Formats: sequence, structure tokens, C-alpha cells
Amino acid sequence: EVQLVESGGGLVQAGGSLRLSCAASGFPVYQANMYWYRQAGKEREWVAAIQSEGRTIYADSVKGRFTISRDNSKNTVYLQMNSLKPEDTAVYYCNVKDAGWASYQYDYWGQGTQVTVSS
Amino acid sequence: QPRETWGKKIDFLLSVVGFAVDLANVWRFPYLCYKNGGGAFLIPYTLFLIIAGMPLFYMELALGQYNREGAATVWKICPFFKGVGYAVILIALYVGFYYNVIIAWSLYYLFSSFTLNLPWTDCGHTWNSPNCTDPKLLKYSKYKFTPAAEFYERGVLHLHESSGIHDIGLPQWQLLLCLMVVVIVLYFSLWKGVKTSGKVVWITATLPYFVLFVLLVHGVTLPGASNGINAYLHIDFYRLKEATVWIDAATQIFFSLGAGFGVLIAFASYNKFDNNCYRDALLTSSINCITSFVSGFAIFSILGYMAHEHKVNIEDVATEGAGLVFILYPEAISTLSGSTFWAVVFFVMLLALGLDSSMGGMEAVITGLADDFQVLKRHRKLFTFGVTFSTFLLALFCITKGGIYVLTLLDTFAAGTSILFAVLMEAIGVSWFYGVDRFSNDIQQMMGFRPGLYWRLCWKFVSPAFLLFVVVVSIINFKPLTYDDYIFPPWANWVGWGIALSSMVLVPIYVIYKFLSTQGSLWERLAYGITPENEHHLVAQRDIRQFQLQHWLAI
Ligand SMILES: CNCC[C@@H](Oc1ccccc1C)c1ccccc1
Ligand SMILES: [Cl-]
Ligand code: NA
Ligand code: NA
Repeated sequence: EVQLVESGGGLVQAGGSLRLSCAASGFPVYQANMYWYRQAGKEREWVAAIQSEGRTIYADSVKGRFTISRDNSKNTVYLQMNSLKPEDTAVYYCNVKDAGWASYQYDYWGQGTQVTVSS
Repeated sequence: QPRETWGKKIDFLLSVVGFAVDLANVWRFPYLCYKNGGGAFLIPYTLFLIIAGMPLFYMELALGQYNREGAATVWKICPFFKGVGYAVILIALYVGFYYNVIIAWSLYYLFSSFTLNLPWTDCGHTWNSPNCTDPKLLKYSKYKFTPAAEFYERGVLHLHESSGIHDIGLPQWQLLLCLMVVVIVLYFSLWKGVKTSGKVVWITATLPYFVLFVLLVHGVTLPGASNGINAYLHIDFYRLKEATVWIDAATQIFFSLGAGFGVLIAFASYNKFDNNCYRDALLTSSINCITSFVSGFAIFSILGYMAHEHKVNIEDVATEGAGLVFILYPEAISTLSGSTFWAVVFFVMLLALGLDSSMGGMEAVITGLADDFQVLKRHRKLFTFGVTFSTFLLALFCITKGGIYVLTLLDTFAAGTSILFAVLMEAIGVSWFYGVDRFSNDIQQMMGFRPGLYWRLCWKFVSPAFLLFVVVVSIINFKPLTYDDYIFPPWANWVGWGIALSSMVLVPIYVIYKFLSTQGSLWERLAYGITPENEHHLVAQRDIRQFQLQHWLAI
């Protein structure tokens, strides 16, 4: 079964850093489209993505602060968040869009991890 | 059961190319070039490509890839516009009702080509009239008493046995068997989805180019081929002053690219999220147009050869549509040395051109309706059989003795003003009601960059304006239904108008149904209708962007 286990969330002080992990099972993350979203009374907004070819893309609000990486051996995707703002407070969801070509579009979402940034 | 992804990127690219490239590229574009100023015609045609067709290709591909839905269910982004997707699905089914009959003509001619004496070379057959004249002894493109024209109309169509659309007669068993073969091939191409269709397009989408290459290499060597090529490319810049040249370029671009027909969205719905659909749109649309331009060289090499053979000018032999490929080209083949090989390869090329376009058109219906109803998604083989068998049954009309009249009516009305209006409505939906800025955010999420200002401006103003212009001219340029010297009865025109309106009224009908089914006040119903289905919880919070001027001023 495809499972995305979010971890690493918690309370941070404005300007602090946090490393969110996403332990993935059922597929290889090194060929998958792994997307991070967040949902603060607001819609779920894309945060960052590490794509099937390894390309890392980011949303404008987080570009230059967040860093998405993945560990092939651990089958884990990391969202390293620095310079956190009170506007980053939300439930961060790790999402797999698909495992590339010759795969399935398991638009599977983890349960999410709450990140709270206190001014 | 998650949606599957293309086995390879080449599968997707070849599916898109095979759908885009078809008999139109070959039998319409070169004639338009020749009769609209030659190389000068490339100016309006390339202009419209760049500013309308590439933008629409890109929009449909990005929409399908981002939402991974068919033409109908993609309108979760704008619920009021699902009637547009229903209309395009209906139009695709309608088109398949007669497109497969042209493919069946190609198959019939291929079967006829498996002889050392092609049936269209000489007279003295059962289908020949007493007035048949040996073409060596012989405006010309419509003479109708040559062995090739007689073979087509009296031994393929058996059109001499039908007085009109009122006396179409019974289906002809030979064309019936050819249609059965076509539909069986389509079913076994489509019954397992992209996993097999993407591999079938490896053959169907590439074989036409090998045949085109050999045809070019041989034709350029034919006597008089240079004169035909000069007629093809002779530049008359004064033709650009005429509105008809620009209308022809716009219509050719819209119908040859096939953007907004529900097929490209269905194909892109099987893409991986990070696929670069911008580069794919550019490459595939460019391939379509360049294929048209290149095939024109072979077509007019053969046309110049025929004009030289008959001691006539190019205008006396220049023809388009079924006339060209089924009368003029076969006669030229029969004149060539090794005519059997040339006929076989030419009609294999016609089959390959048609089969993948029919595949794309049918996949539009299958994906769009399977996304709408989960039962159809669960039963792909059964639903594919239903679609193909319905297409076969309703194409039985077009293989009757007067099936050419039914086919003319369908070719006129199934995907003319109706498809133009549907594509205008979906472009308007995406770029105005959903938002070009929202669409750019979606593309950024998929590909890491937002589409440039040029593409957004195209989507919001130029593609909509182009589509409205083509719709308006199509309505203005309605000429009562006719075929050759036959003039259809008024009731045939009414039937064609009903066919066109059947898909067009689905848009207002669905909007009315959505408004009445939705619960709440007038403004609540409107907000739910224009709000993405995954944002409907925001409506209760009175947070609707479409009710603010900023959303509509987004550029
Ligand atoms: C893009 N080139 C392909 C055009 C071709 O597409 C098909 C073919 C078969 C079935 C359905 C469709 C939409 C078409 C032919 C006539 C009218 C409209 C479309
Ligand atoms: Cl074309
Ligand atoms: Na075409
Ligand atoms: Na094709």
C-alpha cells in the first residue's frame, strides 16, 4: 500500500528552521513526483516539489527559504524549511502525484504534519 | 485503481502527432496553399498557428496534465462549463460516425491494390459506364468519366445507384467489411487504454512519414513535378488582401491541430505531472504544420506530373479532398512503373493517417465518459466495445449507396460551427471564469515556471478572438448543403442543423440544469456554478474571486 508518513513538524520561533520528513512506502521516491502542500481557513497551496527527474521546484512564497530533497536509500522526501514566518503556520502535506512514466497516478496524500510558527 | 501513465513519453508524443496529422494535412493544406497565394498562404497559416493554435494546443495539454480528467470532468474547475465537455464528446462521436468511412475507403483501395492490374487503370469493368474514356486520350479533376473517377464513384461508393440523400439505399457489403475491419482494429487499439494505444501509434504515426519520404523522392523525379511544385509554392502576396485566404488559414489551423476537441486533454490526462507539456505542444503543433507543408510537395509533384501527362495546366488537375487521393493520385500511380507498390504504400499511408486520428477521437469519448461515470472506468473493454460498435452502426449510413450524401452532411455539420462554438466556450471558461492566472499557477506547479505574458494574452484574448472570428465566418459562410451537382433537399439541411445544434445546446442545457439542481439563492447558485468543485466550501464563506473585478482584469 502507498503510504506517505509526514514527520518533523512542531512549534518553531519566527526565523527558525524545521526539517519535515515524508517516509514513503509502496513506490520508489527517486522516480516519483513528490509534492509538498500546506493548508493554513485557506485552500491547500503547493509548497515545493522534487520531480521524477530530480528537478526541484518551489512556490514563490517559499522559494529561496525551503529546500526539498529526497533520500533514495531511505525512500524519504525532506522539506528543509528555513527563515520560517508566522505565515508558514499550516498543516504540511506530502503528496505523490505519480511514479513517473509507466506508473500510476496515485494522487496519494499523507495525513499531514502541523507546523506552528510563533512570532 | 489509480489512473495509469503513458509507458513512455514517446507514446504520448506519437499519439498526439498521429491524431493531429491525418488526411487533412495531405489533401486540404496543399490545395489551400496553391489556391491562396502559395508561399504567401504560409503567412496567415503560420501566424494563426503561432497566435491561436499553439496557444490552444498548450492550454489543452496543460489542462489535461494538471487535472488528469477528460473533456467533461475537467470542468470540476468551472462546473457550469461541463456542457462544453459533453458537447465536444458528442462531436467526437459524430465525427467518428463518418471519419471511419473514409478510413474504410482507404482500406478498400488498399485491398484493390493487391493486383498487378489496378481496377482504376482501365475501363471494361462491371462498375464502368459506357462513357468511360481511357485517360490517355483526354476541369479534368471533375471529368467523372475516367477509369479512376468511375472506379471510385461506381465501384467503391456505388453513388450512381443513389438519386440523393432521400434514396441512400442499403449498405454495400464490401465497404461494410472494410468498416468492420477498421472498427475491429480501433477496438483492439483502444480496449486496453494507453498501454497499448501508445504502442500502436508507434506504427500508425510514423509509417506515414516513411511513405511520404519515398513518395517525395520519387515524385521530384517525375516529369513535370517541378512545374507542380512551382505552382504549389508560387508566391502571390496580393492574395493576402482577400478575407477568404485568412479564413481558410484560420479554419485549416483550427481543424488540423485539433486543439480543444477533447482528444489532447484526454492524452495529457495520462501524463506524469512533471511532463513538459509546453515543449510538447510546441513540438507537436510544429510537426503537424511542417508535415502539411512537406506533404504538399509530394502532392503537387504528382499533380504536376499528371498535368504534364494530360498536356493541361495545374489548375485543371489541382483538387482537394477525396477527389485528390481517390481519383487523381490512383490514376497517376497506375501511370507509374511499379504501380502496384506505389498504390499499396499510398493507401497504407492513408490508413495510417486516418487510424490514429480515429483512435484519438474515440479515446476522447472513452476517457471523457469513463471519468464521468466510474462504472465505465471499471469496464474499459466493454465501454470501448460499446463506443466502437455504436460508431460502426451509425457509420453504416455513410457506406450506403447514397452514403456519400450522408457523409457530406456529417462532414459539414458534426464538427463545424458546433466544434468551433464548443472550443470557444471552453477557452472562455478556462481563461476567464477559471482564470488565466489560476491556469498559470497550475502550470507553475506542474513545471516550475509560469507561462509567459504572451501565452496568457493569447489564452485570454487572441485564442478567444480567433475562435469567435472562425465561428462568425462559419455561420456567415453557411452554403446550403450540396455535393458535386447534387443539391440537398431542405429537410437534409434541417437535419444537419439539428445535428450541429444537438451538441451546442448541451452547453446552455447543462448550465440550466446545474443552476436548477444547485441549492441556495441566485448568487449562491452562480458562485457554485463558477467555483471549482474543490473550493465550494469557500462559497459559504462568501469568498468568490469571480465576483471581484480583479479576477476579470487578470491578464
Ligand atoms: C487533429 N486532426 C484530427 C481531426 C479529426 O479528428 C477526429 C477524427 C476521428 C474522430 C474524431 C475526431 C475529433 C477530425 C475530422 C473531422 C472533423 C473533426 C475532427
Ligand atoms: Cl494543415
Ligand atoms: Na491535420
Ligand atoms: Na492521424
